Amino acid sequence: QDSEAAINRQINLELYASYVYLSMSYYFDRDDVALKNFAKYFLHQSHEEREHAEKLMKLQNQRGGRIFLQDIQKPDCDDWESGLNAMECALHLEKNVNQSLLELHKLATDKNDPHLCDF
Amino acid sequence: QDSEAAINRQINLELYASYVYLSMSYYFDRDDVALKNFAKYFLHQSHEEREHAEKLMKLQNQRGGRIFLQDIQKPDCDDWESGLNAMECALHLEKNVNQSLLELHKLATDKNDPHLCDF
Amino acid sequence: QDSEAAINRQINLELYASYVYLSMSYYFDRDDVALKNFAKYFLHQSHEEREHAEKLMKLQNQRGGRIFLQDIQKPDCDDWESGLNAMECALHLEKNVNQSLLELHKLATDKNDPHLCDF
Amino acid sequence: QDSEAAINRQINLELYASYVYLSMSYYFDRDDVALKNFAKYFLHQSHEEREHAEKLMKLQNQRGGRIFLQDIQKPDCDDWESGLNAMECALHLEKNVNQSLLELHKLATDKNDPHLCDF
Amino acid sequence: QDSEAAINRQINLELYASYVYLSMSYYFDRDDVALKNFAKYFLHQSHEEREHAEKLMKLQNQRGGRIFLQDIQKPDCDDWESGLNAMECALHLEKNVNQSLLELHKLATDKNDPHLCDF
Amino acid sequence: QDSEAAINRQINLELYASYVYLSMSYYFDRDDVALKNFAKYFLHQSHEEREHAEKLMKLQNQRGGRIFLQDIQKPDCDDWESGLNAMECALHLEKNVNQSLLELHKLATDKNDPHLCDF
Amino acid sequence: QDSEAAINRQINLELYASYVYLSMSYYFDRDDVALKNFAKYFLHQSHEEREHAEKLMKLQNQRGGRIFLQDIQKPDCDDWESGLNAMECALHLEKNVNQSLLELHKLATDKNDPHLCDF
Amino acid sequence: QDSEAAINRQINLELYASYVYLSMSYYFDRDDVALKNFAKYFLHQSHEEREHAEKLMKLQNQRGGRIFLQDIQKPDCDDWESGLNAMECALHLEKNVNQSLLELHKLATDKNDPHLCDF
Repeated sequence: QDSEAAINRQINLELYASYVYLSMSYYFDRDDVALKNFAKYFLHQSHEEREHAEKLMKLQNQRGGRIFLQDIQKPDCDDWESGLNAMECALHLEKNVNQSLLELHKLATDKNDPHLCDF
Repeated sequence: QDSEAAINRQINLELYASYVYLSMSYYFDRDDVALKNFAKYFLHQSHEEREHAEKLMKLQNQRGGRIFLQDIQKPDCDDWESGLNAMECALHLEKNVNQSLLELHKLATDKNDPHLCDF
Repeated sequence: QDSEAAINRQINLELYASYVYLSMSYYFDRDDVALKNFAKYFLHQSHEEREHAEKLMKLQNQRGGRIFLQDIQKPDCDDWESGLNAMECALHLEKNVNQSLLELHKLATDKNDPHLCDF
Repeated sequence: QDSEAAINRQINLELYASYVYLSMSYYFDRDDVALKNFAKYFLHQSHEEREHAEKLMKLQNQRGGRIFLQDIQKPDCDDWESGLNAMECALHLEKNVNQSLLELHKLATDKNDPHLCDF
Repeated sequence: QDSEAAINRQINLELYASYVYLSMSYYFDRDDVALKNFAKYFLHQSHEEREHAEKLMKLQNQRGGRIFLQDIQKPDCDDWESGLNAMECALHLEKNVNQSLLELHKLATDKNDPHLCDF
Repeated sequence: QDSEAAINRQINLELYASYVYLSMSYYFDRDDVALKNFAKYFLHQSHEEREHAEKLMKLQNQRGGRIFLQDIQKPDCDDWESGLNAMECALHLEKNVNQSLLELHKLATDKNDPHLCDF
Repeated sequence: QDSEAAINRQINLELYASYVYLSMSYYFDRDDVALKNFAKYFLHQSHEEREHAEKLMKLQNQRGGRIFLQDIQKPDCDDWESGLNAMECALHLEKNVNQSLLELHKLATDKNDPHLCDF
Repeated sequence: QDSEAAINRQINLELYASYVYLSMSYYFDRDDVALKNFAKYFLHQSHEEREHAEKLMKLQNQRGGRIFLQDIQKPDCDDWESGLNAMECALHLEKNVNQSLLELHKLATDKNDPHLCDF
């Protein structure tokens, strides 16, 4: 039952992902590299991940499990220096949050858990 | 200026992605494999992609470009037969819609276009 | 019990109708034939049909029935070339989606089904 | 310029259509013929037409035109006695409100009016 | 049990009151007597009464009672000719809808009805 | 220019009216005299007046006028002891807030003020 | 059981706090000391406290307790004369409403009350 | 011009405060110490601070200033062990975020800055 570690790691990973999505958003918001259509897309994903991270917290208490929170790490930079480097970063970061959601799911498959099969 | 092909292909790709996200959602909605927490997640992504696909349509008319719509292809199946195979499919499909968004962006970088730099 | 065919055909017909309503909307959105009050009306009907099409999908799983999705056919054109030809098209297309809803209802009348009597 | 008559007639026709859609809705709401999924569909169309009727009123004052209101006629019955007779009635009534919208539009085509071309 | 007459009369009275509130609203909306802050107040009361009129319809079916709809009479004029004459009219009309709500309530007091005591 | 007194008196009168509407609402909310349909109606009017009272405050600063706030007087009782005595009270109190709105309007008529003509 | 006094005092304290937050908001709204970003922050806290004050009223009727309302005292001034003096006032006033919420909670701790432990 | 340090410190302080408000919320959400009315209050403050923290980020780019993000520190515990100790913590933490907002404001007073005077 090492899955509890994967819950709090999935919790802190989406929490981190919205934090990276937030600084990406307000980077394109600076007067200097104004790209309104990108600052809006990244702000929304920031809110989308922050909501999905809380949905998993609620589903944890529904399962009688414990929630341990770690730091939300600093985003790897404050300037992404481009809309195309940040898209590379979000593309790999979106894959990291969805592969880890799949990683934690194959753990609950090998041990049939009717409540951990969701998330 | 082959980018117009990549616009309508990006338009039809997100339109398709929400269509796959919809059948994934209502698959877990069938009384037989009831996984409410998955049918809700896939329904939301279906609405999220359908909205983002229309956002790109609006940004196209803001650019004086033409919008050509193709069929929204049938989802590759009506039963995903698992919550873990569908997660594999969405993980690769989410990567296909975000890599193609990056593909179309490096095309507009090589030809500076101040309006196509967004999307 | 040929009605299941009429369900998936009613599902794919409203799905198609919103797709036609979408291209109609963004046609009047092009800078060239800007008719803001028409692009707004057709965008709303597109969202109205897409919602009503999902309502019927939900009502199908409530009935233990199967949902089979076909392609959403390409709209018959990308340019309607007028606000009055498109109104003819939507008037006949709105009649086609409401007559087929009535067609499927007289099928459930001849075979009393207390759940198929709704839709 | 007989079109002003067609405006107030289109205004009072959608106003009437929502009134018929309302009594249809609360008919299926009576404990006796409870068909929740029909009372909800007709309530929404009642709100949809009442909104669209006010949208045309606003567009009239934008055109400097006069708004004359007539009675909202009594719905042709208080009991539709069936979900299939009411669907016939709404199908023909939906056609009457969309054909008259097309009727008024071919009037503004023969006399180019850049503001009456919308509605 | 003459109260059913007072229900449908209270139903048609609020329905009428929103109809008067609507024409009052769009009167101050005409370019000629533009008083934006009045057209907004009367539009809202029009929506407020139309909602409260439907709330009473729902409460009627909860009571197993019948709903009979009459015409929504034409508003007594299309031009109120002033913001101060219309305020007189709404002040007396608001009193007419709230006194009749009290009239119908003293009828249900004299005959204890635990469901008609609300409205 | 005694109208400023009538502004702050109209401000404090609607502020008071929502305060009376609030205690009326939560009176019918007590387990003892549970009349859910009345506690909901009075809660809404409480929110409706509190909003309309702030709308007049905003319109005052748009006019460069001063806003002086007095106490919101205690509601005349905590128990209305009936749904029919409170309806009498609200009927007269609704008339007091709408007559005073008319009182302040005939003051601005006698002295043409293009901004005080609204409210 | 002196806690009922602390309920109505907590009720009237948040009611007062929103009243102070309202005049603070519309003070910075006057053309003279226009600080839009402050008038918005204080308007929101005014709505936030007014909502939280009603939440406690509802929780009181859930507990079968009585609600006695006092006057909402006049805010200590109509002009705060600065954005920094008002911040001092709100900082101490926010502490007064949260310490009193804690004051009332240690009263319910000393007397175990499973419903008063919330608020 | 040491104020930029106080901006990013105010940004990271509200970001932290919502993070503490979140774990406080879902602590009372655990089946073990279920206090629904507290988990709801702390969840809302978590969303309220997360929004207010982004409002200050937007106001920073409006000022041409730089945004540097630090870690969101781990909340000082995962269990507050009581609803009364957490209220002490939030009372002092709410004072820390509002005193620092006042601290940064007296810095902009001593150096008249017409845009930093808001926040």
